[PDB]
Amino acid sequence: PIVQVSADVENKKTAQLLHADTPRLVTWDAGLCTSFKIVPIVPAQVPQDV
Amino acid sequence: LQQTAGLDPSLVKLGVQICLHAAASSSYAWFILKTKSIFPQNTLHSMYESLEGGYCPNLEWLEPRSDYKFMYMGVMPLS
Amino acid sequence: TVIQPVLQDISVLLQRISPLQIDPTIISNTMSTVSESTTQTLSPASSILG
Amino acid sequence: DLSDMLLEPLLSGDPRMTQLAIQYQQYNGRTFNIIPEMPGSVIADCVQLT
Repeated sequence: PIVQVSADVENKKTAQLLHADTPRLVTWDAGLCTSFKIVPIVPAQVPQDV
Repeated sequence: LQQTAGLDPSLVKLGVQICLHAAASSSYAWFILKTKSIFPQNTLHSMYESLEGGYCPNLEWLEPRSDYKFMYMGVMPLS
Repeated sequence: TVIQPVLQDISVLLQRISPLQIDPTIISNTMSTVSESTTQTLSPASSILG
Repeated sequence: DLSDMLLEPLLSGDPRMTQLAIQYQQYNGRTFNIIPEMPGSVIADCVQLT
């Protein structure tokens, strides 16, 4: 039996069973907690004649 | 040795280079003595830096260890 | 000899007009078996795949 | 930040009616089921909120 399946080359599934990737949960942000910005579209009329 | 043990000619060329350098020095014997460890230090002592696989025998040291009694078990896949 | 060409041509026409696509890799994915030749006995999955 | 398989056992086949269960059955015909009651999920709630 041992000359059957027992072998060194390991596929992905057995690797996952033995070693699964660990997700990275804790992450920190030091900036501003925002996702919307205000952008100019047309430059202001300056200087003007009035 | 190259013709009898099937050595790689590339390594034999390096050995010949070492011999020639030894000859071109002030003292052949002194040079050989001072440089005797290039091949070990560069192949045996720096081997398997990144390992992929293979087999390693499973041996057991029985008691009394004074008796030097070892028994063979089998192979363990490497990692 | 007379009847063969029409059958063959109609078969090609259907093959070139139907939206169906035949992908044998679906069977391999569903089996999801990692075959290796060093087996005196054959597993049913390898047998059916062969 | 994952590299290995995720959801792949479920990507085999049709995902529109997925469910998780397991069972085993004795010789005399008695069967035992286990249906894990799905807990909550912050990601699903948050994506529905957005």
